[PDB]
Amino acid sequence: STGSATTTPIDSLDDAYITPVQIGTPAQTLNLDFDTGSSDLWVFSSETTASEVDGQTIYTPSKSTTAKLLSGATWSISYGDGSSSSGDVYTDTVSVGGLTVTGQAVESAKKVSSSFTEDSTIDGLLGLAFSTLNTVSPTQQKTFFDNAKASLDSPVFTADLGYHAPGTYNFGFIDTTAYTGSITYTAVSTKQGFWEWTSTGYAVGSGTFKSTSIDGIADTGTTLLYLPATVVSAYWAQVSGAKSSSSVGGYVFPCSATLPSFTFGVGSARIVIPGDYIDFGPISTGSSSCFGGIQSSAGIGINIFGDVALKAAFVVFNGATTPTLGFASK
Ligand SMILES: O[C@H]1[C@H](NCc2cnc3ccccc3c2)[C@H]2CO[C@H](O2)[C@@H]1N1CCOCC1
Ligand SMILES: O[C@H]1[C@H](NCc2cnc3ccccc3c2)[C@H]2CO[C@H](O2)[C@@H]1N1CCOCC1
Repeated sequence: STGSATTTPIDSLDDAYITPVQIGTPAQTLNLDFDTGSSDLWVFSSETTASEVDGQTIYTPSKSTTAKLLSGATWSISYGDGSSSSGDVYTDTVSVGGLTVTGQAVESAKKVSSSFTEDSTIDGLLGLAFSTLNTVSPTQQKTFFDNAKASLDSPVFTADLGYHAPGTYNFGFIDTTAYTGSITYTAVSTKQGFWEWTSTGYAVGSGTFKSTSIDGIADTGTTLLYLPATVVSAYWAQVSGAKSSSSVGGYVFPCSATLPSFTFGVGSARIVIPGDYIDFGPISTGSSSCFGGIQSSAGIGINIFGDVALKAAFVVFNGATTPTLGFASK
C-alpha cells in the first residue's frame, strides 16, 4: 500500500505545515502538523477545555462508530517551546492520503497550552519520530508510520516541504520525479528516539565548505534551523547589521539586508538553502528589524534541521530494519 497527501504552510512565513488526516467512521478530517521530532498523534477534541479551543476543528470520538476508549490510558507532552497538551486515548481508524491504519492510538486533548489555542490552523500533531518516544501511559503506543510500515510497498515515508508553496508527504514509495540528481543516504541513530544524523559540514554563501561533524535531528515539526553557536555566528557575520538580541530571543537583521545562502553537507553531497528561506519577517508588525531563520542550538541542547533546512530538500525517512535518512536537491 501507499499514501500521498498535500502539506500546506499555515501562513506566509512557512511557520508550520498542515496535512489533512481522516479520523474515525464516518471520517472526521482534521489538519495535523506532521512532526518527525515527536511520536504522539494528538488532536483537539470534544473533550478539550472549551476556553482552550479557538477556531480548531475537533475530533468527537462519540460520533465515530470505530472509536474505542483506551481504558485508563493518558498522555501528556511538552515541546521545546514551552507548549504542552494532555488528555486521554482512543483507538480509531486513521487515513492519510489513501493509506489506512485501523486501531491507531488517537490522543484526545483535555488540555492544551496557549500557543496551541492561539494557532487556529493546527488541529493537532501527527508524530513520526520513533515510537519509543510516545507518551501514552501506562501502556506506550505506536506511531501511524510504525503501524502502517509492514503494509507499505517499502518501509519509508518522504517529506517534500514547499517554500511558500504546496508540498507532499508520501508513504510507501519514493517519487523519483520529485528531486534532481541522486538521493544521498546517511546513517541514523535512534538512541534518542529521533531521526538523528551527522551532517558533514557547512558553507555560508559562496564561502568555502567547512568540514565538521554536526549531529542533529531531521525535524519537520520545528520551524527554524538550530545549529551550534559557532556556526550561527559565522552565518550572521555575513549579514550587515545582524545581531543577536536577548530581548527578541535570537539573531535579527535589517529587513532590507541581502541574506546569503546556507549549505549543509550530507556525506559528500550538499544541500543549498537559499538566502530568502532564512527570512522570517518583521519582529513585530511594521518593524524594519527581521527575525532570522538560523538560530543557536546552545539553549535547546540538540541541533535541529527544521523546516528551513528540510524544505530545501526532498527527504527520505527510511524505516528499514536499520533506519537511514536520504536527502536530495530539488
Ligand atoms: O510538480 C512536481 C512537484 N514539485 C513540488 C511539489 C510538491 N508537492 C505539491 C503538492 C501539490 C501541488 C504542487 C506540489 C509541488 C514534485 C512532487 O511531484 C513531482 O515533483 C511533480 N512533477 C515532477 C515532474 O514530473 C512529475 C510531476
Ligand atoms: O519550532 C518549534 C515548534 N513550534 C513551531 C511553530 C508552530 N506554529 C507557529 C505559529 C506561528 C509562529 C511560529 C510557529 C512555530 C514546537 C515543537 O518543538 C519546538 O516547539 C520547536 N522549536 C522551539 C524553539 O527551539 C526548540 C525547537
